Amino acid sequence: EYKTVVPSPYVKCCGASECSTKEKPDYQCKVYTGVYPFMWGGAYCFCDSENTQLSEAYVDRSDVCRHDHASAYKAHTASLKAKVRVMYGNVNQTVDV
Amino acid sequence: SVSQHFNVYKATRPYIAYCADCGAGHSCHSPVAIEAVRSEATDGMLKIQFSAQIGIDKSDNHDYTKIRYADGHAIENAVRSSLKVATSGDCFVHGTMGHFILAKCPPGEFLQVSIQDTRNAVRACRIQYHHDPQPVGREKFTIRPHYGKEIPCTTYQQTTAETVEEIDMHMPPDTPDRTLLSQQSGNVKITVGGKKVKYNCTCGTGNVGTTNSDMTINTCLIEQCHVSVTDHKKWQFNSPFVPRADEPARKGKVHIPFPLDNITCRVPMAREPTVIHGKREVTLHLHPDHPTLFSYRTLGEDPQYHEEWVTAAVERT
Amino acid sequence: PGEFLQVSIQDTRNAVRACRIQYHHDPQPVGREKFTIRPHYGKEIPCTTYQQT
Amino acid sequence: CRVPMAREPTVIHGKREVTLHLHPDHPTLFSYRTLGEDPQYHEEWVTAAVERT
Amino acid sequence: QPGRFGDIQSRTVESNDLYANTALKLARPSPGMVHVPYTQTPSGFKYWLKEKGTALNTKAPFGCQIKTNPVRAMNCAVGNIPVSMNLPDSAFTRIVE
Repeated sequence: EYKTVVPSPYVKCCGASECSTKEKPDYQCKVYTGVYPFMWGGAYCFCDSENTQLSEAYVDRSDVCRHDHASAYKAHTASLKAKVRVMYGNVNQTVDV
Repeated sequence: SVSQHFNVYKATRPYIAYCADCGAGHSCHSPVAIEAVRSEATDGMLKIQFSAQIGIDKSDNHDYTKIRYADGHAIENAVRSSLKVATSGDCFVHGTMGHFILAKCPPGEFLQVSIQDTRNAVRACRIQYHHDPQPVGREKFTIRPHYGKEIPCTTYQQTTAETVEEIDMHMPPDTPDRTLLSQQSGNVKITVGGKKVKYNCTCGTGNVGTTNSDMTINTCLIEQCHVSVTDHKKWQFNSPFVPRADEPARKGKVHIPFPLDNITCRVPMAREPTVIHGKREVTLHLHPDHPTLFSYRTLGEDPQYHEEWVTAAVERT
Repeated sequence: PGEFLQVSIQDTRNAVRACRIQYHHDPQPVGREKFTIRPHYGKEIPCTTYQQT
Repeated sequence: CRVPMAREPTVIHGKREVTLHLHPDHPTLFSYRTLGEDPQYHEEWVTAAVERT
Repeated sequence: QPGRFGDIQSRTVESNDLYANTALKLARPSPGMVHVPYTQTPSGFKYWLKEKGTALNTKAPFGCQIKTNPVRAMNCAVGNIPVSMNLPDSAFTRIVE
């Protein structure tokens, strides 16, 4: 199972941020404009417009799948292995072959 | 002792985040804000993560009856006994530390986490999460039996050790608060309040800086300046609802409290069926009391397999 | 969602008076999706509700 | 009145037909009409991942 | 492919390659808020768990019981086992006796 890491947006308002591309799995970086964050308690910066949000998100393996993974082997050749019991005279023995 | 386990939280703090609901369908910015439910145990035990800290008092001290819930700009102390993590039913808390609660909620659609703040109020966050635990095995029982098998189901350990799992961190942003700015009959006063508020005042040229005291720039108006604290002492937890500061993810590494471990697990053995012999066939009188499996394969060549969930008495042949 | 509706108040003598009738309550939110709790990022459509005023 | 938008379907192209991997998380509506003449409409409530073509 | 088995594919449990095609797409935040909305097709692995189908354990021909850790099929009742035996004279018994 995957896990979507979502770093906190870098809202460089009163300016202009740029899409800093990366190489993480399925990495997505988007840059918006004309956005007015509204952090609790009032506006987020003295500007009224001309602001940018550098939203980014990328996939990553779940924090725990050393325990919950599903292998995808590719099997080609078999190999028999049998446990046999033999009873002649009196040996009453069992062997692995 | 456990005090060593809390040496990491000395530099962290709770934060206020968006909720989109507080049990009344209204945007909150509630101090409690569920971030991610992490059901991954075959046993079934949610690991709710929310914007608060349990077990640590306001004074950065271990105490299993205190909750650090953010409020305004300073931390507070809320009695832990007022924790009511409850889905459609009511979860039984299985211990908590830091930001992660442990629950065993009954089936439901929504998850609600609530704490009682200092002023005997009820802050809560309620998010949608289709919780529907399915106990390990082949019988979807409800409560543990007494005489049954023992199959392995992984669960979240109560042990609050250090785990390889990590949660990111970064310094908080510059929180804005218009209450600091106040008109003074044609002048403006900014209550420092032991903070490091900044300002990008448009009233008059050169009115930019980070005052550390009760600066009282005059001849200005309320809607001519943007005041915002610049607290940088403690750390927040990389919330998607918290605009990060300019610094690119200083990446503090608070360890996730509760790990996942392989443990045994009980399961009932269903009623043995009443076989009825017949010509080249049987007719079983299945007598369940909760959804069980039933699969028969003809161990010849090219079998005739089958697999179905029996919910009530049937007469499968 | 539920089948019955119960309303109770505590009388003078620390007792619980209550009335409970049968009402097949099952609200389905407006729109084409029968979600349970409000989302955070979503569309905005008009739905009638009683004004608290 | 707020309301979420269901996850976008995973379209699979095909000869004069498409196959959609609907991936809901709560009962949604799914209806398609062939905007020609005398359409072949359809409408259903999906509750689990399906493979409608 | 997104949604079905193996939308997330690591080359090995410990390795870090993580081909993660999952249709993770971003969207502009609603005005007056600081979310980072995204529309990601759910865990493809999880959907495989729900729609895994009849496991081989319940449809193996010839009543072959299946075990996992050293993946194997046991008690496979198929074919014959040719056996060649070299015997010392001590085992046999003299006719006159």
